[PDB]
Amino acid sequence: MADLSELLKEGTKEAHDRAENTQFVKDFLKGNIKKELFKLATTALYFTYSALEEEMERNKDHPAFAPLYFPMELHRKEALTKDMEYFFGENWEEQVQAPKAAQKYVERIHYIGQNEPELLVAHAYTRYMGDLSGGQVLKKVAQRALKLPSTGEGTQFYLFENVDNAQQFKQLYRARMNALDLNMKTKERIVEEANKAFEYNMQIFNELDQAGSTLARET
Amino acid sequence: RMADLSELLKEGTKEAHDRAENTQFVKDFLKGNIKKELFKLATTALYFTYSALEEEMERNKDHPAFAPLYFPMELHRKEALTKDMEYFFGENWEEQVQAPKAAQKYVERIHYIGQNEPELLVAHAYTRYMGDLSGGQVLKKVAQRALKLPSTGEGTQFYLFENVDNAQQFKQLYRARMNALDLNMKTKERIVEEANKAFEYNMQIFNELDQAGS
Ligand code: HEM
Ligand code: HEM
Repeated sequence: MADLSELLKEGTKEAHDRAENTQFVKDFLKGNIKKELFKLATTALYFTYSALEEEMERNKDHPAFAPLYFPMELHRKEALTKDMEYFFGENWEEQVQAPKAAQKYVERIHYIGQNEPELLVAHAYTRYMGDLSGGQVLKKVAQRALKLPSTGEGTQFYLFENVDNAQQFKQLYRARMNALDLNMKTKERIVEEANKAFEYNMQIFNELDQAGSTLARET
Repeated sequence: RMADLSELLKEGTKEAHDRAENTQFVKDFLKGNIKKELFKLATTALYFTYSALEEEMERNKDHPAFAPLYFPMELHRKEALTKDMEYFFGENWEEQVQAPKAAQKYVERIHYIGQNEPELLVAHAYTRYMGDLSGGQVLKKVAQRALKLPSTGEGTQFYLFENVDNAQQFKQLYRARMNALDLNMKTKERIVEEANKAFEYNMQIFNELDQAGS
């Protein structure tokens, strides 16, 4: 009956609103986030996106994912690697681990990309559609809050230097999702997997929240 | 010999097994960090999962695509699990207990496969029992040490195969029977995919049990 993009928008309303209501997000938007906590979040992002982009690369020619493959426009790994150099140093990859909640999310991404790639759209939609929407605001907030350089270092993740217009690209992306040949069953499963994706993001946030509480006991 | 189902399953589920080996709950279990109540939840998930699995194997016991793999006496865990449930919860353990959300999904899938695609039931037996026969002894000793359980086996009877004299040899018998099934290459590949699903159902139970850990 309805488009996948609408099924997704409507089917993830509840989960999207709970994501806005998380303590970590409220403290972020209002500008009260501290360096070492931003570093854990950036780390969470790096491992998340590394897996996601590895799995999209795997399925770049899969008819159930091919139209959503935008390496040059959307991919965040390169940017996040630059952000990890700035915060952690030169040999960061040798020493940093993926936080537990991020590791769970990563595990799920690898499963989906390797075994049920028709559901990978759910993880791409959840992640990239959000990035394009709020990217400009969060970049400005974090820079001012942490006294970061205006030239961009430390926030490369939030800048899409190959998207000329975010709104127009979102429109493009929705139309590509809707063109995918899918049963009503597979569509329902995709919506269910996006809600799972949000729940993984929730776990990540409240991990950071409780990591911030142990950050406050020390300081 | 790489066309043999047992090879196809081992090569085909390698990535999934690596994931299972390194997941947070499994690592925390092996270190001895899992406590009594969380072990009671873990066992609960096992009970419902194996009830479903052993019901569907009982149903398909005569099906040509599964029959040789029917081992109620050697493999079935339901009776062992029941005794473990009794030991931790007491006599009225049934009314004390409910299946965790992720276990329900696993159970629902087992029933579907057993009722609608019986040719893929081997994928579920493979994933569960072959794992059980490989690590049970270690898991048992870990559980006993962490929870101060008796050496006589109370609470860990799930991990002991009383009617299997040699796990290693029995696994080889099982592999040989899997390879003996009259199956085309298309069905074999569908078995490998379901086996990967099976692993992920376990991943979700592990992931939920870790959440309960907090
Ligand atoms: C930091 C708090 C957040 C705020 C204030 C926020 C705000 C917004 C806004 C204003 C939109 C525009 C709706 C539109 O596209 O017309 C949007 C879209 C979206 N957001 Fe968020 N967001 C937040 C966090 C998140 C998180 C954590 C996720 C999950 C990864 C997420 C996922 C999405 C998705 C998938 C869309 C596109 C929906 C669609 O148009 O189909 N957002 N967000
Ligand atoms: C630290 C955790 C684990 C370790 C160290 C471990 C170890 C092993 C090892 C060494 C084998 C090889 C036995 C052989 O080929 O003779 C094996 C077999 C197997 N394991 Fe695991 N295991 C773990 C967890 C799991 C889990 C969670 C599952 C899924 C529920 C699983 C499923 C299997 C299966 C299906 C086999 C048979 C492979 C085959 O021979 O085809 N294992 N395990």
